[PDB]
Amino acid sequence: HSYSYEACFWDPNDNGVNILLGHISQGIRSCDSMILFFKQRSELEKDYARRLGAITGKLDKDIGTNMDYGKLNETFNVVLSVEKARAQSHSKQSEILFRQIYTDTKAFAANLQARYTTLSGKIERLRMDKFNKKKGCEVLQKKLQDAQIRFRDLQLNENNMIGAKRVEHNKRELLKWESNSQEYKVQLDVLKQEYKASQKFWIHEWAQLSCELQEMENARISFLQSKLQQFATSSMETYILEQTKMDMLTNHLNSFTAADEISTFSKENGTGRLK
Amino acid sequence: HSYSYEACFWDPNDNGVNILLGHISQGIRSCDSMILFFKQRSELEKDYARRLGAITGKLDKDIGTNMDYGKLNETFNVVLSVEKARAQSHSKQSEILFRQIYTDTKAFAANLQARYTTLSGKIERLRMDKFNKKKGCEVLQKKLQDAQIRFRDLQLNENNMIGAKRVEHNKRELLKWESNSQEYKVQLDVLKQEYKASQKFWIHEWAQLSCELQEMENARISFLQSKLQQFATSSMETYILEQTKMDMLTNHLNSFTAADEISTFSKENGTGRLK
Repeated sequence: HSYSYEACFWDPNDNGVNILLGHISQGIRSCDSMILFFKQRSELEKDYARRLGAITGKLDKDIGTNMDYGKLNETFNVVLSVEKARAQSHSKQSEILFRQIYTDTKAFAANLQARYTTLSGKIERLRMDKFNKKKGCEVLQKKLQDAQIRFRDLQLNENNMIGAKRVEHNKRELLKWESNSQEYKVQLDVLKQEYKASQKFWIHEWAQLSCELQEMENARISFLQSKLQQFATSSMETYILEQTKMDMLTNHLNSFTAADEISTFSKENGTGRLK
Repeated sequence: HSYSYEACFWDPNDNGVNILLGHISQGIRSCDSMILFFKQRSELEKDYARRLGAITGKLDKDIGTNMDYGKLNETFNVVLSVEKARAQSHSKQSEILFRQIYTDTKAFAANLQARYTTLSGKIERLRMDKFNKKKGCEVLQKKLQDAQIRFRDLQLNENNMIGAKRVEHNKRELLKWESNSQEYKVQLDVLKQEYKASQKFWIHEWAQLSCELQEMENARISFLQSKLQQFATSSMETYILEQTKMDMLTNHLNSFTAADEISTFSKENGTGRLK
């Protein structure tokens, strides 16, 4: 039941190993998708703020040069102030993007990669120890069977020996391969136990290293998860601000009528009535 | 009391005329402040949308190339869809700016200028008629006084004439300048009445043309007033949309945990447990 990395990936050919190593590795490269996005998005907002500022710059000089009257002039300045507020807001948003979320995400991704590289090396080294030791057993099992066969051949041959030199030579070969069979058997028993020990050590280790992997991915998901809200919050703050500023502009466009402008202007600059 | 253009600008030197003509004229050039702003702002949003689209383009290819798993992959696509929605929203905002408010404001400003030019010509032509006629009166008043003086001189001279040719010559001059004095007096009386008529016509006309001016400015204020809400509304629609999209992103970032991703992945791709 209960599902995790250390619980569900036990295969007799270490399949679950490469599946997990593959998954964590592809997840690391997958960060480059957001890392690049954060960067380009950051660079975009900077240019937007800078170019908007340049636009409000020409607007400021134009308001001063081309003077205007009363409320319609005070409304031209609200537009001016509203827009430079957005500019500053996008500019501030740009800086948050480049350093707090882009830089910290790129840096964190490089660190995941470093840990992953170390882990994979430790993994490969360990399961090779099972491989080499298993190959070693089979190799010696061949040698043991060979030696046992050459021994049985020599003792079956013992009766066909004629000379004293021929007899002695065969008796020597007999004990030589009696010795070989005995030593190979012992060399095989010990190498067998070394292998079962190595099998036991892998189980001990993989129980731990799969947890290290599960901690890696968990730290990867959660970090990206938090960084994306920090993204969605920083952006949110701008949009909520931009709404408030357009509320201002709306609120004052509705605060006066053209009839008011004519009334007041005539009050200030009238040159006398007619009688 | 009650204050307007046709009520409060009656001066005996037509001062209020040039004040109003100056005000309307400067208000026309003042439109160029917003006309240029609308244009540059429009051009800005187009580049923002186009460059954002290019950014979401690289994000799309990266998501597909660098594949990712479960919720963190479905969250990468929400970011992708949210951002291309903003792009379309800024793009639509850009088009509204260039044609419905920039184009219609520039066109309207050019038409105000055309009407103003015609009005000013009609004004100048009329008050010159008062000037020329007034100058004409003073000119002839000089001629009348001159003729009257030369007549009185000649009749005072009548007794100093010796010869018959000298007497006759002076009697001729007497009647010639008697005639001149009489005609000049009549020519002056009629030109006086032409002037008082022209004074009356100006009052009749200026009562109307000051209203034409007051209608011009009123149409100028109101048009810019409505165009600035259309501005503040089109922009508002974007900011309100952008907020809703970041709500989406927030709502789904909080819909899952990293523990969920590990649980499900192990369910789908587990290679067996340990016994």
